[PDB]
Amino acid sequence: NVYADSFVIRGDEVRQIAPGQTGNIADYNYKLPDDFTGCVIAWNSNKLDSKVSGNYNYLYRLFRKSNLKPFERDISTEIYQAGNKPCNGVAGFNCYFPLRSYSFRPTYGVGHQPYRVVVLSFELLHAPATVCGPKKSTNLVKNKCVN
Amino acid sequence: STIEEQAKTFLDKFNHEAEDLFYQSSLASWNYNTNITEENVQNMNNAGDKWSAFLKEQSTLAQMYPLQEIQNLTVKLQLQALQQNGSSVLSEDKSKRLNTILNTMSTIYSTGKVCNPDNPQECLLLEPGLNEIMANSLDYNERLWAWESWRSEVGKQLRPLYEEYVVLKNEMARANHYEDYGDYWRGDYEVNGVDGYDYSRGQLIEDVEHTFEEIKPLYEHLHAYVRAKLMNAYPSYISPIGCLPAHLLGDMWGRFWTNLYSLTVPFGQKPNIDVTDAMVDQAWDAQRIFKEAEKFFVSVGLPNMTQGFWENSMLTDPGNVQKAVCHPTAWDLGKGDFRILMCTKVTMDDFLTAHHEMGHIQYDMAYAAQPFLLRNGANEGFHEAVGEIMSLSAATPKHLKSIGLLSPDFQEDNETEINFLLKQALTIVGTLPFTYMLEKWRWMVFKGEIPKDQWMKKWWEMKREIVGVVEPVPHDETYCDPASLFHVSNDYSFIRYYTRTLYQFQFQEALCQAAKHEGPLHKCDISNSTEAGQKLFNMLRLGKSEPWTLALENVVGAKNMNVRPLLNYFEPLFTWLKDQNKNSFVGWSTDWSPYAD
Ligand SMILES: *[C@@H]1O[C@H](CO)[C@@H](O[C@@H]2O[C@H](CO)[C@@H](O)[C@H](O)[C@H]2NC(C)=O)[C@H](O)[C@H]1NC(C)=O
Ligand SMILES: *[C@@H]1O[C@H](CO)[C@@H](O)[C@H](O)[C@H]1NC(C)=O
Ligand SMILES: *[C@@H]1O[C@H](CO)[C@@H](O)[C@H](O)[C@H]1NC(C)=O
Ligand SMILES: *[C@@H]1O[C@H](CO)[C@@H](O)[C@H](O)[C@H]1NC(C)=O
Repeated sequence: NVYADSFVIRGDEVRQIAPGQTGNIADYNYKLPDDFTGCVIAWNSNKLDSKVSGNYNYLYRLFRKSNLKPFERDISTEIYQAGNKPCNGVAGFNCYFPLRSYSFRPTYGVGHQPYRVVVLSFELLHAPATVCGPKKSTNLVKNKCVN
Repeated sequence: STIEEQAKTFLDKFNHEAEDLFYQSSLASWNYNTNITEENVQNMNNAGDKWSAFLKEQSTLAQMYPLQEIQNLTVKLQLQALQQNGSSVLSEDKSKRLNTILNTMSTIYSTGKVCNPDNPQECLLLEPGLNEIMANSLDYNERLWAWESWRSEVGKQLRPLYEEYVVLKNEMARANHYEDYGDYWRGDYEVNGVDGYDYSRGQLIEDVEHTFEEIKPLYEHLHAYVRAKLMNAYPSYISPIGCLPAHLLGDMWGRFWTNLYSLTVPFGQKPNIDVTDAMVDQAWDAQRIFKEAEKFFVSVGLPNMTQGFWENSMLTDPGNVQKAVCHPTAWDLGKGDFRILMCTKVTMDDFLTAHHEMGHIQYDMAYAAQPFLLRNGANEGFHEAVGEIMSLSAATPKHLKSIGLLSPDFQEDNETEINFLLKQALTIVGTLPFTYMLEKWRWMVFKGEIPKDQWMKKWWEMKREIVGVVEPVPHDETYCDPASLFHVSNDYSFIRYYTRTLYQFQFQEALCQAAKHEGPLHKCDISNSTEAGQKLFNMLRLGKSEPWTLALENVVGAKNMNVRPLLNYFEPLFTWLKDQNKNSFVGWSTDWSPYAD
């Protein structure tokens, strides 16, 4: 099995994705469990994914009832309930919106530049392994006792 | 069901939506300050209106539940700094009247201009028109002429606008439950709830007096040395038992006494040596100055400066294609963007103010982990106070030898240090009694224990006894003098430029003794010294999420202001000035107006 998960975060939040960490992202956006099976890859992408008028494409969830079970996608963006009262769609106070946006710009500091992160979660099954490593060698000789 | 929970969610959305809008406003104003176009003016004003309307909406949302059920003080401090409304609960006519008063008071002062004695063609505005003739001249008559011409014009017309200003500001202050608007000015020093660290708004004022009372005799041992050294300067207008005539201090309305130095230089052919020509001679550049300024903060062991700061800052004027504002300012744009705006030339003074602004930049770098409501100094006076001490470290001669800007064979003796201490004491000492006097005056007038028919009397009733200054030309109730000063008309509090001084002379006392220095405090520096930087950065990183007294105890281990190291910084000056003033009288008599002359 290979699972390639992918997203783009701020710079300073790139340490919140590891076995153990909690905060905004691990609790409300992307839960990675504390004994997972792969590697985490990231690299800085501020020269590409931002422009001088900003870029308000990338979003993130900033509100939830509870945490995530690890590896659980959620997309439901209905209006959050904070206070003890009905909401029925209508809002203004103690009914806030759970999706916030990003505002990447190419004048920022390192702590806010958009980093590209890909998660490789891999393991075996009892099925035949459809993913091996490298082999290697040198050359082929003839008429010689060789191993 | 509780209360802290909804406040937590409200703050969690409010920070996220506030830092974005503030970045929009800050980048707009920076782009105006680099390049002067009216398009940038209208974009900056639209950004400011967006950011102000957002603050208005969140604040009027916030008052639906009181502060009284928050027991995590990080949230309660934020909602207490948020929940004040002001003129929104005031009515629709009075706010427009108040803004009209503020605009008129600013435009009479700022755009004002007084003419000559019969010429429309050469008329003098304030800066730099009126200021030079009172800055460096010797005729008593034209200094009296300008000193009368400014106030007799401007203050009389600002007087009824000031009456309307105080009568509206007092009702506005009682509409926000601070009786005596000066108490509303003291409310930023109010600390409550943190036991063993508590404070009060009434506890402040006498503390200022209880910090002034030790500054007194040194000042007179300064002042007589000033006054007798005006004997050979203006050799008719000296009362050796008396105050000072207030148009002779080499400047405007009695705040800085630097321009007397060329008269009051003690030692003739032993100059206070400036090293600007040294940078001129061996091939320097504007960039090398700020490179060495970063090299100083490596030497204390602090964080370095981001590449995005060196990328888009401005450290050289654009020549002449564009018109650029060069008033040197450290600009924290927010969101990890820090820049420095300056039109630096090859000068030792630009080296020194480069360190003075870079200290501000380091202070902005330090607390950038707080909520957006709590990103500032812990009180109003800390920021310039931590900005100052890098200049005091960088002016040291051994620091100039270690950076190759002074030949390492050069010796230093006492007369150089006495000249240096005098040219420092003209800056530091002279501001304190005048600042105390002006803040005391405005506090009293806001208190309403001085009605409208004693104002321009009571000013001079303080000005002779506390500052040691007598007016030269009689004033009646046509005038209004405390309004001839820039921070009075522009509604700026003036208290901070007192307290700053006291704060700075605690800090050089506490940091620079920890780097194990020998000898006096005036030859001290933090260089190649890591524990000093650790002790400092444990204070700069805090923010304002704590009481400011805890942030003071983090450095010095006291909760107050002590002028006694200010005594220790000024020792050799004082112990030589006593043998100077051995042939004079100290103090002043208070009768002596020079129209009872
Ligand atoms: C001051 O800045 C403004 C905008 O930053 C410049 O005005 C125009 O900027 C656009 C870029 O969006 C250029 O395409 C135009 O050519 C600029 N106008 C002109 C008349 O050149 C402006 O040029 C700057 N000031 C100076 C003196 O260059
Ligand atoms: C509340 O206080 C605790 C410790 O007293 C701290 O962990 C927490 O961050 C505080 N709450 C907020 C919103 O900062
Ligand atoms: C900081 O920059 C200086 C050069 O200005 C360099 O000598 C020093 O090693 C740097 N330190 C760090 C932590 O980057
Ligand atoms: C300056 O120092 C020298 C060297 O000790 C000393 O002889 C001289 O008296 C000092 N002068 C003053 C004014 O202190």
